Amino acid sequence: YKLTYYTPDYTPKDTDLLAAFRFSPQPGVPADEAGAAIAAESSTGTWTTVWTDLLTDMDRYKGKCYHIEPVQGEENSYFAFIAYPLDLFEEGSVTNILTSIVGNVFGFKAIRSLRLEDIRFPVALVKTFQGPPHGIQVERDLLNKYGRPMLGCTIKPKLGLSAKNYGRAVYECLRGGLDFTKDDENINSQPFQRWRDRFLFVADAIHKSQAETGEIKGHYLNVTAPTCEEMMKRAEFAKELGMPIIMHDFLTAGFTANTTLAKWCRDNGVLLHIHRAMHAVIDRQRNHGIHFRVLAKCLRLSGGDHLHSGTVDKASTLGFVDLMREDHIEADRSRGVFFTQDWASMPGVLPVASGGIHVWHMPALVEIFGDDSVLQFGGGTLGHPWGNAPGATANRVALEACVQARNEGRDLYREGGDILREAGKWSPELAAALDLWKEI
Amino acid sequence: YKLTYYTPDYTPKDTDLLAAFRFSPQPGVPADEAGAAIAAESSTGTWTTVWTDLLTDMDRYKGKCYHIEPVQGEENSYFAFIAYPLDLFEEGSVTNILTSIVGNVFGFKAIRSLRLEDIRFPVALVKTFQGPPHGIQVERDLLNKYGRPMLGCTIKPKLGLSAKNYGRAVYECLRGGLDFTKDDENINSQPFQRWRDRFLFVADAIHKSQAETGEIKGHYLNVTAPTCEEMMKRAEFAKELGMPIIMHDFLTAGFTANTTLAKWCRDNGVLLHIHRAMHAVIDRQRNHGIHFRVLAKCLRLSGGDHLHSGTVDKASTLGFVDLMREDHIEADRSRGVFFTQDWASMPGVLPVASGGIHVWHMPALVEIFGDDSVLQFGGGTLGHPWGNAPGATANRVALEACVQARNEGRDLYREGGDILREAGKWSPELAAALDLWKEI
Amino acid sequence: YKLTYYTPDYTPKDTDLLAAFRFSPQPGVPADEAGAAIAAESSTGTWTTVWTDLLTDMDRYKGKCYHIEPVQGEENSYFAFIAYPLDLFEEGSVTNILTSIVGNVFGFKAIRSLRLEDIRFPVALVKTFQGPPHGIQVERDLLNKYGRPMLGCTIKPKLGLSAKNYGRAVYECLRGGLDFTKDDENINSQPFQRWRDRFLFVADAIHKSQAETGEIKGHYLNVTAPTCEEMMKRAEFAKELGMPIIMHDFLTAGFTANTTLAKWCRDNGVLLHIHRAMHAVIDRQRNHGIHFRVLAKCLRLSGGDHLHSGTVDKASTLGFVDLMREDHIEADRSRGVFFTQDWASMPGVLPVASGGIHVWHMPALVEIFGDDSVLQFGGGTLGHPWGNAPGATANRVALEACVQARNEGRDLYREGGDILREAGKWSPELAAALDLWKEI
Amino acid sequence: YKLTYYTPDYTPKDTDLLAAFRFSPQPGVPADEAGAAIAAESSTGTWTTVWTDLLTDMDRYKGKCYHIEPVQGEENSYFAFIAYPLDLFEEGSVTNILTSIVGNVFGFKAIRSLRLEDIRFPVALVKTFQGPPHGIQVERDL
Amino acid sequence: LSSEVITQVRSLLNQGYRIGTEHADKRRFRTSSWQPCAPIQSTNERQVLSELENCLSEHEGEYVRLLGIDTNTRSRVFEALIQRPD
Amino acid sequence: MKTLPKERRFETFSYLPPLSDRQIAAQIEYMIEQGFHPLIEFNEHSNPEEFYWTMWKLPLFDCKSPQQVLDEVRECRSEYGDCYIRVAGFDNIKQCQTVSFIVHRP
Amino acid sequence: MKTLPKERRFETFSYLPPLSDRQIAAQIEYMIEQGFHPLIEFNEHSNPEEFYWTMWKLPLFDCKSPQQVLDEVRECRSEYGDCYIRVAGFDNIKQCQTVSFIVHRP
Repeated sequence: YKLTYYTPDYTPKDTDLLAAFRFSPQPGVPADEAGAAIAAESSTGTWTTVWTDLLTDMDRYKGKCYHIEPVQGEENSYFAFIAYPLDLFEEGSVTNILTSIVGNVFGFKAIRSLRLEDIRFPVALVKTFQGPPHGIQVERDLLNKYGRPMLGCTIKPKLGLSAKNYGRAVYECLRGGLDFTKDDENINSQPFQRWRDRFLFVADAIHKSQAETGEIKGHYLNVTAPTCEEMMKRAEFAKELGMPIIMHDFLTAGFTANTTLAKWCRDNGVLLHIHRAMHAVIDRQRNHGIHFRVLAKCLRLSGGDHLHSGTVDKASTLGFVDLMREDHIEADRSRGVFFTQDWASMPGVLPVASGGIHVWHMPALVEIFGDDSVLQFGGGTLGHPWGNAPGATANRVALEACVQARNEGRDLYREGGDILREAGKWSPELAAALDLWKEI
Repeated sequence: YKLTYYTPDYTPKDTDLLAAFRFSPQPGVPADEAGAAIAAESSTGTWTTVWTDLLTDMDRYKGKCYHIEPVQGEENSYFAFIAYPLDLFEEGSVTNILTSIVGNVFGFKAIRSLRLEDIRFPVALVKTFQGPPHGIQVERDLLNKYGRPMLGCTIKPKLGLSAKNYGRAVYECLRGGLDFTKDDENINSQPFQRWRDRFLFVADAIHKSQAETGEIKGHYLNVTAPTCEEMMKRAEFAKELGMPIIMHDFLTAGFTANTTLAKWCRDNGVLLHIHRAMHAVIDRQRNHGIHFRVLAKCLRLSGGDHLHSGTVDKASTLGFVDLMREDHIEADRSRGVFFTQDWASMPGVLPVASGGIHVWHMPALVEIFGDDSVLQFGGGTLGHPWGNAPGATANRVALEACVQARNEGRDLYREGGDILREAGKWSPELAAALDLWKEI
Repeated sequence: YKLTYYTPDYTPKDTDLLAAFRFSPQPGVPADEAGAAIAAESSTGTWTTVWTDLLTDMDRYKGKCYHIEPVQGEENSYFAFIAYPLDLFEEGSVTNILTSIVGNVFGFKAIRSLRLEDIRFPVALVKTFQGPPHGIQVERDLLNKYGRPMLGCTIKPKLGLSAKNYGRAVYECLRGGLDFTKDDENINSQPFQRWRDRFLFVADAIHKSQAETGEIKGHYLNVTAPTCEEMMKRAEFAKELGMPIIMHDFLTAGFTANTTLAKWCRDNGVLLHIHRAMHAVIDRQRNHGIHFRVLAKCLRLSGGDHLHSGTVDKASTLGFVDLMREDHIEADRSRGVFFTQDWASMPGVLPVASGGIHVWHMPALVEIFGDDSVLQFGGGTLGHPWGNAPGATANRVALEACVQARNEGRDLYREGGDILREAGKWSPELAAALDLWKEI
Repeated sequence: YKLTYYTPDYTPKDTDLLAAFRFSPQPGVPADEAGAAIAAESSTGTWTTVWTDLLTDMDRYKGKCYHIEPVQGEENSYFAFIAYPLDLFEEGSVTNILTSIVGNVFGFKAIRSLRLEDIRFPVALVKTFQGPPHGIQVERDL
Repeated sequence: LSSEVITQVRSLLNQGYRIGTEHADKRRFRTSSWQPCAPIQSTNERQVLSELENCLSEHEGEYVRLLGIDTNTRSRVFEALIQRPD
Repeated sequence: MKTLPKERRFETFSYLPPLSDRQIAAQIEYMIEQGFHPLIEFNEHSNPEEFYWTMWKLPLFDCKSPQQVLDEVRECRSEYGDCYIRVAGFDNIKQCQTVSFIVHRP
Repeated sequence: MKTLPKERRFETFSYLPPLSDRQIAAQIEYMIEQGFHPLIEFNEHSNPEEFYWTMWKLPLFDCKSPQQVLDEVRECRSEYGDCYIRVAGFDNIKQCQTVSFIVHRP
């Protein structure tokens, strides 16, 4: 394999798709032979040479391993960089790209464990995809929300609430000053609460909260469904109700359904929130699977306005937040960005920081993510000693007191406590919140 | 958590959904506390208790860990059995079931590594799903194929062939005596060969080969597409051409698209071959991810007539072949079946053995899988010294000589070589094939 | 050819189509033989005589050249007058009329250069077409705008502005006192600004300006698209948003698309602005191509409520402005009207003067075009020292001061400067605009 | 115009659209000023400067004339080579590409006559189009 | 100038390619909006490297890209980021 | 530089200073010259979405004097002073409205 | 515990005490440093469904001192005291609006 597929002198074309794999070769197998095999088994490589192969240009469709390096401070672990020709791929299909790259190699025997770290999508390929239905910039325009991160909240409990009581919770959260509320990942259309009832009562909660406050409010209505026809039925009803935004679980529902829905969203001006349920089946372990960064890039192509990213490895997260927000991202290995990546004016996706965060995290989260993010406070809102609405106000004051302090030049890491402590003096809702949760 | 969620005295209801997880707890964390947490984090479990929780029956929607056992001959590794109420799930949705079970737990911090080993689907839930469009029995009826496994073949090379040359290869393979040919996983609609051309030339190859031989022939036309609307467009054209069968990559394309297509297949009498591309991202590693057995069970619900299973751990494979074929499967831990499983008359899915197999494997494969399977010979057919058609005949003679020998009472493990050697005496095609590939 | 196709004593029928061609014959070729050749090449003439010609009445479908005159003061240059029977053409098809007349003759070898100057459409042919979806009289009725020309403005820059920034600039122009704003020709659906976003924010800018001023506002939304299906999708959304008017580039997009759209505009009661992008490729050179006068005539038939005509040769423009406005236009060669044209009560098309005009041009443009015209001030509005709104007011005061002074009997050519200077005394917006731009 | 739009040292990107224009300038007009003018008129160039231009990155969407050469053996006739950014154009639209490139320049006054000779479509742009429904190889097969 | 950069400039000039340069500030860099530097109209290795050093000192705190230029085809053969603000 | 004040306008001549009787007469002189038929219209509101205003009396078809219209404007002013009053012209040859300008505001 | 009052808000910083002139200046200093262009907008109402407010003059493009913006806020206050006044900011490189915060409530 090495003679054909391992080509260290090869310089990748700008039209090439590039993949970075982390691998451990089985004892005995050298890194070079194993790298070539990753290139072979992900492109064309097969155990036998057949007569039909001679009816086609063989070199043309072949994946080349152009670089192998040992991973620093780790034994028997190597990075292999593989180039793939543009021809291999169906235009505008995430499904095909994954099927082509990750379809077989992971079950290859001579490799102990394989992990796909990064993919370079070439501009020629990027242009075949719709990308996000709206992107970061259009979304702030549609919502009239400028100069601060957006606040969200997940309604607890996960299951159990009637559609009417659900809406009540929603309404109280939104009237207190959150921008968004969201359905839980697994809330779909169970017996305790059917989807169409939920959409109906949530829409009334949004109207009431919007009129009271005078700000645009939304709720990510989960349209994840057993079929594409059901999904479209839910999406369509959310549009009927005049809802600004919907959510989808892309990894569980799949890429085909996700791409379907993002096209629908573009056509109907609805914003698409993307929940990364099931991701840690694939992306948790360092040694095996697909790093999230790759799935994020794939989502930006497939389409989605928001994407969950986690809360805060730090540098890795700051790495793929740039990959999902910016137009040009230079290769920076410290931040886990393996290839330089150009988006050719495809809009950015808003990262969504969520999970076990409260008022005391607020200064750190503003320093880390900045103004183009969604911060989500599930228990941070509903767990407030006075209930949802003052719970929301507490978060909103905390956020705006930080954003003001950041702009005024104050250091949100050294002064972050004092900033909140000062804003607690005039906001009783926040003072209550600062007392319940301990400072981090 | 332990007081509420770890309930060792609980006996699971017949309506319960049961999940078996393999886990390693982070040093310090005991197995019982970690088991309870898997039950919590996969059902309702959250860091804070909110006022809205008191508006609902909390115990009702709660996942219970009813058994914990240490994995035999492995340190710091435990099985936790978790029961979930039927209420938690949207009817007829694989997407929701996965989102609910595997949505969060895998990223849980107190667990070093988590692997979902098995799921018991309760009969109440099974009945909400369509299942396979046709199943094993109907499929043999539709094809008039009885008393032997079906033979397939994947056309090599993967990429490069024009649609006409593709069809030529197909035609020669089918005329030699294979039942099926198949598109490669990553063959979708590239520039070198557009799908609609391929479908057209393949349909003509099937007609010619069927008329010559007088047997029903098919080719698994890959309808995996970037959107649901594109997928349906391809599926619809395959029906127009009168094609018996189509293929889909369920894991890459997702479950929603797969469920959409299996409903379409039922309605249009088309058979659905399912390719398990990308599976080893999830199911290879023992310590983390989702074992294939679970995905197979999920596919049987979602719908599919055929499913790739691999070739031959042996007992594990023989385990989930039963789970995808039978109506009732007793719990057998040696074969990796964790729960007893009833399908309540949902039809079976045909397992597809594929990958690096040739004439010499034929006796072993017949002993292992039996008559209800598809055996796939990519290079075993095209790699024959005389080309596709005699290549096919060689396989077909090998198969029928084994099946005859099995029925005659001969032991296919001791006599398997002699059986082929004898059939080589009157079949020159087979004798050639037996000379090229060495005996296993 | 001369014996058959040059018929200098033929007097055309009222049902004939008449064409005026300006031509230069190649040296050695006489004018009469050249004119005869144009008649043949644009109708039936061919290098060989076939037997199938004897199966038909050959004389019936024959283009006759009935007049050849030399162009005064230009050596080796002639006008040919050619008559075509009504049987030659498909009813309601501008596409067919062009393919028939201009489809071959221009590549004819014995001609050095050929230019089509005028077409006479016979009434029998005119009645087969729809004409403008509304026309001049109905347009003024639908917008309540009487007794003055209508005011427009193109948003600059051409590319770059976000959909929201675009709408802001629109709103500010419209509130200032312009009747219309327009998309630039090349604004379709680029990555910096997708169409459905621009449509959405512009629709909202129209509502605010219409609510402020209390006059009907509109914006020519560019519905020009890569396919007829995309075009209809855009036009339909502009209807949904309750937009009065849309634009189309008839030359680049072509006549088939334009006619499709004009039918849709009739059926959905939307006005249709027509941009003449790419015209100077065809209509600029005197010696070769199709004069715009002809393309104007075709567009009146094809369908269009407005049509760009340029700003002010003077007499040639005044000619074709009558052709697109009046019912009966008598033949007048000083104005370049070769044939008397009757429109059989088909409504007129409004001319749009546009490009490189500011407030000092106002008295001239009112004197030239009168009230049945749109005047367009791209840089004339946005270039104002105080911004879009005072810019627009300056134009609107200038225009209404002129119209009033025209109606009062003042000469707009001699007193035009004084009229504006007078209105500058009570309008500070105008006085600023009169300072910036130099008097013409 | 020449200071902005005539950029003789600009080397085009693989993502650029490239146009070759044959032109005759009107007597008195130099070729460089004429080429610069083609670049402006086919992209962004306008007679007045507006405030809304300052709300955007003006340099980004600017057609650059990067080469001017005289046509051999033909007096007062030049080739201009103009580069356009990929951001200028709608994906999959031949209609837009024409409207953008040939929509205005041909009526430009300082040019006696203009002829578009060649366009380079960048691969990034080519991929957005369908192309021939079948093409040569598939046609012979069918 | 670093040794790695010099090696590339040596390699390009030996292959008969011209050396081009473009800069971008921190904000423009993110949108991939580049601006061309003062052109290096030389083939001599000493003169090219002297002009490059002069270019980097002029655009301090800005991203600077090096370009390999094929002058026959007017195409970029090479692109490398050679300076960054920090 | 100054910011434009938000003001409701009423189509043609509504950006000019309100027309004096002498200015109105001169506009009617124009209509007589073109052979248009003057009509006085009035309304309580001026909503752009509404096409029609209420017609005061009947159009003055054989109108030779501008004073004849001014007298009908003066009459409608006293009868509906709380209303907007508008002068509209008619081309019987082109068979359409040709003039429509405001004369009185409440 | 206390029930939250029902109150209309006006997006960014409206949950803070009304910004003093020193605090407004501090925000403008941030915009100058970020290279955003300040614009003052005013509107009689504040409906969430409406995208646009009336521009007060033109965006200060060559803005160097915050005092230059404050002076233009002071002027807009005297002219439109009954209106809501807002400070918008523009990134010309990202080609979008980046800032939008209220400065005056009637």
